[PDB]
Amino acid sequence: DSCIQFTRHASDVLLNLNRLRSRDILTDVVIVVSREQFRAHKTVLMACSGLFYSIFTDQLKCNLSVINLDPEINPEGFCILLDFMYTSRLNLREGNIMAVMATAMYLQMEHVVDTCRKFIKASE
Amino acid sequence: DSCIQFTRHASDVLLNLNRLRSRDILTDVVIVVSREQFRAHKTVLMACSGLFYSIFTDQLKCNLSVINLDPEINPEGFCILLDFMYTSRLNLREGNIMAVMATAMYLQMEHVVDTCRKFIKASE
Amino acid sequence: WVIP
Amino acid sequence: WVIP
Ligand SMILES: O=C1Cc2cc(Nc3nc(Cl)ncc3F)ccc2N1
Ligand SMILES: O=C1Cc2cc(Nc3nc(Cl)ncc3F)ccc2N1
Ligand SMILES: [Cl-]
Ligand SMILES: [Cl-]
Repeated sequence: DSCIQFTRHASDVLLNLNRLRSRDILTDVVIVVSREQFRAHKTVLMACSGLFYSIFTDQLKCNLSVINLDPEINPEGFCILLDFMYTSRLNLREGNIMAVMATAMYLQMEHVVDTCRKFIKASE
Repeated sequence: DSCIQFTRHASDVLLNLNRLRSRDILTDVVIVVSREQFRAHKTVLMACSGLFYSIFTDQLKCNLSVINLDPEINPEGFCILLDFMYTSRLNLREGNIMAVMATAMYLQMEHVVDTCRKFIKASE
Repeated sequence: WVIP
Repeated sequence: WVIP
């Protein structure tokens, strides 16, 4: 086509979706990771994660307001990944990289799994 | 912070949100523009438009599944703007610029209003 | 705004 | 991935 494109549009949209999350506006699911609870928007979760895409395209699970993750999942790892979904920024540290990579494999977030593998390889 | 950032994340999220729209997955509102109907995600509309942000933060309107726009709004202009919300690309043409600018003013989409004003000024 |  |  002959469209023009606003370079910052996608980043500005994501910033506004994170502001809605902050302010608990139109959040429609609670993700439970053992004793912790995280409120989010199903569409953002599906857009970032192959696991959430599969969950919320299921004709029964699409209607659930609570999703319980596998008890082996680390709440801090999940929190770091949820923040990445809404901001593009990943708080990857020596002390959390193993939990973050394991969580990203479970959530099916291939680009995160990729940077974790590279950071681990560099320290070996 | 000491975060790393994935450059393409925001664009990839927006591409996936447009794929959900295409496939009518988790759309939660119908926008009526006279005889036409457009299905969308409230959160994407709020993230792009000051008018939708105000509508869906209202304690009563947040719960509506149908929103009727002012009868003066052009359906093609709305369609072009809805596509822009989900893709960052604006199909601005000599034949639609007046309707697109009027619709963007109504929807409170300041960057679109800005490029329309500039394109109009250049032809004068 | 750019030509994509 | 970059340093933002
Ligand atoms: O590593 C990843 C990230 C990821 C996100 C999605 N999300 C969607 N995919 C499609 Cl094709 N349309 C709409 C979506 F919301 C699916 C798989 C995967 N795998
Ligand atoms: O031209 C525009 C585009 C636009 C979008 C929004 N959207 C939101 N704003 C904030 Cl501060 N937090 C969350 C949002 F979804 C508000 C006003 C305007 N005006
Ligand atoms: Cl990813
Ligand atoms: Cl805009």
